[PDB]
Amino acid sequence: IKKISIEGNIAAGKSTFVNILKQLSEDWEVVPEPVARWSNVNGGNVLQMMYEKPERWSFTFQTYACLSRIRAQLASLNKPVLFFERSVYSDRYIFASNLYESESMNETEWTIYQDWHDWMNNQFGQSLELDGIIYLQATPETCLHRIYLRGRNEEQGIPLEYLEKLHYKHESWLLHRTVPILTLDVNEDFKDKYESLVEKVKEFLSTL
Amino acid sequence: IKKISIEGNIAAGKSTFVNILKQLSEDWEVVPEPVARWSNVQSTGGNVLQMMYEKPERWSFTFQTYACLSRIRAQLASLNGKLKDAEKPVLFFERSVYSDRYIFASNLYESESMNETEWTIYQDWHDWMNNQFGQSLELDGIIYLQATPETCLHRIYLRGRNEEQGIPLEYLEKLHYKHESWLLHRTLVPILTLDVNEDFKDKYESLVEKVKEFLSTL
Ligand SMILES: O=c1ccn([C@@H]2O[C@H](COP(=O)(O)OP(=O)(O)O)[C@@H](O)[C@H]2O)c(=O)[nH]1
Ligand SMILES: O=c1ccn([C@@H]2O[C@H](COP(=O)(O)OP(=O)(O)O)[C@@H](O)[C@H]2O)c(=O)[nH]1
Ligand SMILES: Nc1nc(=O)c2ncn([C@H]3C[C@H](O)[C@@H](CO)O3)c2[nH]1
Ligand SMILES: Nc1nc(=O)c2ncn([C@H]3C[C@H](O)[C@@H](CO)O3)c2[nH]1
Repeated sequence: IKKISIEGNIAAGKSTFVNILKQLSEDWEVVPEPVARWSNVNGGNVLQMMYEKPERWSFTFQTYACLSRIRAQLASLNKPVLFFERSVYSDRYIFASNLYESESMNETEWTIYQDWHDWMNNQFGQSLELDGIIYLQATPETCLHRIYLRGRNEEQGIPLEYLEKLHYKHESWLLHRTVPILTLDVNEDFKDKYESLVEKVKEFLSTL
Repeated sequence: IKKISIEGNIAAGKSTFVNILKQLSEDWEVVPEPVARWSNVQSTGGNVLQMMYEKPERWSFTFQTYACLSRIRAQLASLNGKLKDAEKPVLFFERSVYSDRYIFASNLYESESMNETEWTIYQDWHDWMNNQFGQSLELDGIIYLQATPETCLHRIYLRGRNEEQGIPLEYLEKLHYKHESWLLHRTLVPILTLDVNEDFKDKYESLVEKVKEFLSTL
């Protein structure tokens, strides 16, 4: 199985994109971000607790988000392509890093998280090894507008500064490079105008 | 390699006991609790053990997940690294992923130190880790070092760890209840119970006789 992660800022359009991919081919499945589990752990909405009080709940969320990704991705392993919606890499190097820099995690929480992540990666790194990255790139302002379209209750307080931080981390990782990466511009609505992206995706997969 | 965990209340004498067993035989190795790591957080700074006792409604979940991770890591490392030269090898775990969950974490949830959400996430985390790494660490026996809450309290006082000084008798009683029902009443694997209310630092010969007789059946 060729393993491809779809990376991007919040509301870039990853769920929308991967839904279109799903249907294109019998040989391609998708492992979605398990967001429904994060909003209902009846249960506690930990996604929400993290947004309301990141200093209190970030580590608990991050821990669980990461665990939930690895479970889903390990479980999905059983011309086949598997598209991962995000990855253990963006878990740590985009999101968790940003929480620490932001003082949402303290040094202790951040050490504990990395220790855990290091270890998971040792044990499961070979199997969750990515063959490529599809980067859906949209300006912070576009992602901000898409947050208010989608209208999740948890995400309504999100500062543009937060999105900018996440964006910059994506750019520096995936674009500035400071693994084969295809970068797709998703600033313009693509929900119908997607034919070019798919050919580009198809052409990327064949280089691998 | 027979795997035996040593269970008991806080300051029942597991470290002391484990230090003795370590030295009695070449085929007997121990995996201590990583309390050094919990006291100064670093990867293979912060005192999470202390944070957990000063503010458990804030730090309980963080401690529990870390403690459990560090335990599995320690046990797994000794499994692969120790006892290559032994004829009847036995690896003694100071505590286990079972007491983490069924004594300590359970008790913190029960005491409202973890909320429902924290408790769910921990159980999820614990189930996955146990599935992934559980068959390697499965126990062949438990040695239960039984000491009264009163005795454990005064040993906490004797050992004098700063972090532990605010620990109420009430708290040790709950932990003791959980051990009794888990290991004795079987209302919560071969179990050897050893009464350690009297000092055994220099009268351990017949505790040890008991351990050897216990191991033979396994
Ligand atoms: O071309 C697009 C792509 C996305 N969206 C909307 O933008 C929001 C976020 O897209 P998605 O959930 O796929 O984002 P993700 O967070 O998964 O990247 C949703 O309201 C989509 O319906 C849109 O209107 N046009
Ligand atoms: O027979 C004993 C067993 C223990 N202790 C003391 O009681 C404290 C708690 O023992 P230990 O640290 O081994 O307990 P743990 O928390 O590991 O159970 C330490 O001061 C020990 O020196 C003792 O005086 N005599
Ligand atoms: N803090 C935090 N850490 C992560 O690793 C992470 N991965 C995804 N998310 C957020 C983005 C969307 O709001 C929503 C679904 O993508 O949850 C995360 N938030
Ligand atoms: N909350 C909590 N959960 C655990 O799983 C746990 N395991 C050990 N301990 C505490 C008791 C002793 O102080 C000390 C040394 O064993 O650490 C724990 N405390």
